[PDB]
Amino acid sequence: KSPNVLLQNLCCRILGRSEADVAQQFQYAVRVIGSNFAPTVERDEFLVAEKIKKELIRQRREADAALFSELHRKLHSQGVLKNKWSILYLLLSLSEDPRSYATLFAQALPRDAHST
Amino acid sequence: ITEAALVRDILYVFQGIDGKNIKMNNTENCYKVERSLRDTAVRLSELGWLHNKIRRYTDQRSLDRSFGLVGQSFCAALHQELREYYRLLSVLHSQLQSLTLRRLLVWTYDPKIRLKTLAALVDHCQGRKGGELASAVHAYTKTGDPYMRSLVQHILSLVSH
Amino acid sequence: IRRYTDQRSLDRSFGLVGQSFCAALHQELREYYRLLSVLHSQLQLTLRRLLVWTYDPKIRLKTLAALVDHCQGRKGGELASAVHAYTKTGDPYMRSLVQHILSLVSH
Amino acid sequence: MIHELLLALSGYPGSIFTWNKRSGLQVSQDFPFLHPSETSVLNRLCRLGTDYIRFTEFIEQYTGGLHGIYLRAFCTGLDSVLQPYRQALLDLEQEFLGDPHLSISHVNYFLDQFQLLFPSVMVVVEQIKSQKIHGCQILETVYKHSCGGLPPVRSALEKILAVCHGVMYKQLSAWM
Amino acid sequence: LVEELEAVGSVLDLLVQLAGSGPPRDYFLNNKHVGRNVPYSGYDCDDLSVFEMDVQSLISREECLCHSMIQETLQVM
Amino acid sequence: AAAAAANLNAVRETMDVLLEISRILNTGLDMETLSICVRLCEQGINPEALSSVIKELRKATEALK
Amino acid sequence: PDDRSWLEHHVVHQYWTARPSQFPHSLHLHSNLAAVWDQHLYSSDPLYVPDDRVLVTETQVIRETLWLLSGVKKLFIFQLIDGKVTVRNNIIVTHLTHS
Amino acid sequence: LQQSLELKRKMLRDKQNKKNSGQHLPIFPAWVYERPALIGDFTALPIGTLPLASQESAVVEDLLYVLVGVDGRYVSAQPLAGRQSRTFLVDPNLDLSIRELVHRILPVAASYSAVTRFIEEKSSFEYGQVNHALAAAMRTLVKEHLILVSQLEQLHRQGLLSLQKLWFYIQPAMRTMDILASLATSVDKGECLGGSTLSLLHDRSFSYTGDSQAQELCLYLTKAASAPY
Repeated sequence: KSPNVLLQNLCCRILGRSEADVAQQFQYAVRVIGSNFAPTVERDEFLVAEKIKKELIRQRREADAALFSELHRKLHSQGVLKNKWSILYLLLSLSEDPRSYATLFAQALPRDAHST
Repeated sequence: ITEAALVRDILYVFQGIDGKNIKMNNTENCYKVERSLRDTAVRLSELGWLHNKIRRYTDQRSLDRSFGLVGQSFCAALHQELREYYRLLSVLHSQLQSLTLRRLLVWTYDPKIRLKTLAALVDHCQGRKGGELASAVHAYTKTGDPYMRSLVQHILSLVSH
Repeated sequence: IRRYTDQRSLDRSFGLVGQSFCAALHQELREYYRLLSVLHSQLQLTLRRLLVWTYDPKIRLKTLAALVDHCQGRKGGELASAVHAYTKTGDPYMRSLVQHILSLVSH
Repeated sequence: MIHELLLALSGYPGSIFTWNKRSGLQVSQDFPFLHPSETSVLNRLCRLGTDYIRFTEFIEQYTGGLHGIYLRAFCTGLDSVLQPYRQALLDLEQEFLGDPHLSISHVNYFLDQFQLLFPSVMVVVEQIKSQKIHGCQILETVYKHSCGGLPPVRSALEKILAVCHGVMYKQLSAWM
Repeated sequence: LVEELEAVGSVLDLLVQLAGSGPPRDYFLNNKHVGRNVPYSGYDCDDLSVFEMDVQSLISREECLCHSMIQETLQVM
Repeated sequence: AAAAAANLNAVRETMDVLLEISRILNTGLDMETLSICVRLCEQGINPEALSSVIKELRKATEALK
Repeated sequence: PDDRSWLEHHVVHQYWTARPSQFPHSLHLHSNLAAVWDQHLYSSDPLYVPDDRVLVTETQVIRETLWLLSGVKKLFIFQLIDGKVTVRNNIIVTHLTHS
Repeated sequence: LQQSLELKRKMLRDKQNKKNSGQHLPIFPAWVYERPALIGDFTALPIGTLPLASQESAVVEDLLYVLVGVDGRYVSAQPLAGRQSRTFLVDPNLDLSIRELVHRILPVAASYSAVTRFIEEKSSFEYGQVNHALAAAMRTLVKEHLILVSQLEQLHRQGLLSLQKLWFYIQPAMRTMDILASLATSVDKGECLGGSTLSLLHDRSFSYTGDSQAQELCLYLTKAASAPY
């Protein structure tokens, strides 16, 4: 749909409450999401796959890091997805271990050496 | 000639099989090409050169009962580790149906060390049986690296059964 | 500004407060690669032969070429007796550039 | 393509593979549609299918003439070990019906654990054929290789031996 | 403002649908000279290029006038 | 049509692959909420910016509980 | 034409009657082994002279086999010549080459 | 070249005499040392007569190959190798303007050739568990270097990477790599192993507080090194 009503669909999905309950959160969400609708950094899905690999090594599951390569194959096999970078970066941002230094290793280029 | 054919050839020399325009030449040296790009290939084929020694050894000694039950339990672990190496290769096969990823150096760099440790391990465990064989696996767990210590102790649990 | 930094990072007598000043003058060398990097990218840029782009810096550089002579001749905590001379200067430019560098230096 | 190979391993070699009864599944064709080193990859895979075809011959004769009901129990256990070689062939075809990009390498990879079972029970079956055993000393020759050393050939023959003793538990109850 | 207007809603319900029926430097755009703010910013020529449009928007009226006084009088003369 | 359903079958596959990757990273999003986030990802989105809101509303689904 | 059209649609009419077979196909090597091998055979120059086959699909074999196994015969495939079974050689699918 | 074989045996004899109940320190096979392709750093057209903005693309491409390893087209990795040390030979007709900047960018490649050989020679059992753990967390710093040049490769394929942008991109990593190369030289020159290279690392982790750029690096390496102790 249109993105502005889709934000409202989000705020009804995650909360068990309707929009009539609390509207401070939706205002603060508008403050966050607005002016961030365009990736101003490089969108290489290759780096994002190699970050899930580092993440699954950090959780000590090498079998999961090696099935991840077959699942990363399946995206290539269909190829119907448009930004492969965004959805895997989103699922990586909400990473969780079912059971330190992370900014020191690889991140996407800032574009301060290019016109944004 | 284009690089994408060479990528297909390189994806077979990891197993220990000649490619098509890259083939094995001089057994105790690496694969030889039939300016920078030509020099890159010799470094990627060394993983398969390491693979040859482990694979030819756990092929032959698995059928031996003159090498004992211990030695065969070592062969189980060696072959079990070789399968896990071919999984990646199958993925890389299907993922292409001109591109390099530094000709897959970033993929190969972590299995390269998992091959080098085994390349030492097959020769320290050569021509031994039983507890004498067990002591030869016992030597390499005196390491500070967590990657190596995680590698050897899996084999050691199987050999001492 | 790069000559001064080229010599002070080799001095162990300039200090670990001189090697924190000179390492807050390494960021001011990197900022000199954050300036023209994009003037170079838009080449295939003319804006009155790029005379606007020598008038936001050439004042950065002017502030940081005064400390490259005034604090050239000091070593150790006697130099942090004279970076406090540029947060009292009247140019509100220089006061706010050094109010940030002295924050890194006073760690 | 990856339904023909699932026939050449099970017998019916086709025109991509030439079978011989002594040792078969020869493949020496050039492929412009595959890679030409696929023949070597296929050879490594072909080692398994040769052994499965030999086992089915030995299973065919009982459940040179022979008398012995041990041969009709040894074979019966050898049937039960070959059912996870049947299931592991159904799984592949079920994948290939839906999946478009899977290739020869998936089968060669996936059936690498049966390049340990089959070559190591091959020497047991060829030992019982080459010097013919049809007495009760077949069981001692089984107990020598059910010691194993590799887990597939260590645990497969343990299934078979209990069934052999189960037929002798009718013999030794009609005795007793 | 609507936060303090909710601390009348039908007017804002009227306004959200009339928000497309409307009409069809000083000393702070890129001031990096005066101020107690840190001068530390990199270049991109897409803060200055929409500072060249802040002048060109004045000039694009003041150039359309020079075209639209001679055409407007040559269509009547 | 029919060719519009074979494409959607090839999209249903891809969504299940992203579903596996979603469940091994153990996101609190179920199949429905993730289908809002994929539509957001189609229009272009910064998931650092979505992730900062989702890390707050998931802690504020339990704040008024 | 109201009866023949329904017949044409909801009955196959292409492995038991004089009509060339059609079916939408999914090409590309992993299921294309018959056509791939045909082109390979022709490129090697036999010299040519094809085999007389009418191209029947996969599931039709399955239905015909099930009827042969149930106890009936004299189907379009698997006829008797004196009471001895005989396989038709006009069968080939878009895969397996019929070897 | 020849000298590493000597070093390893002498330090084997140290632990042979020190313990008289511990026999036979294990060594690696000879092919680990023999092949110069397990390490990283080792026709031509007249490049000078070409336009400037195509010379830039050419040299950026060849230098990118030299960064991880392999001898490039117009930049070659020279076989000096007398101790932690690497030199490079650019073709001597490159335009002087480009050439000065290229020479300014080359020390991070010498400061990678020094890094890869340390992991090879000081991973064996005559250098012990502490040097194992030290080289094993420096190998991770090699991996994270490997991943950046792939983003840069995808960038250069689209005609967007230039020597200016590349020079900007390696500016944060220059300091880290130089600290690593000098540390490797110091451990090699003094024949430090065991705990004598846990004193140097405590000193070097104390040494930097300048930007917390090199501080986080050395603190990570001294935390990794002190687990086997």
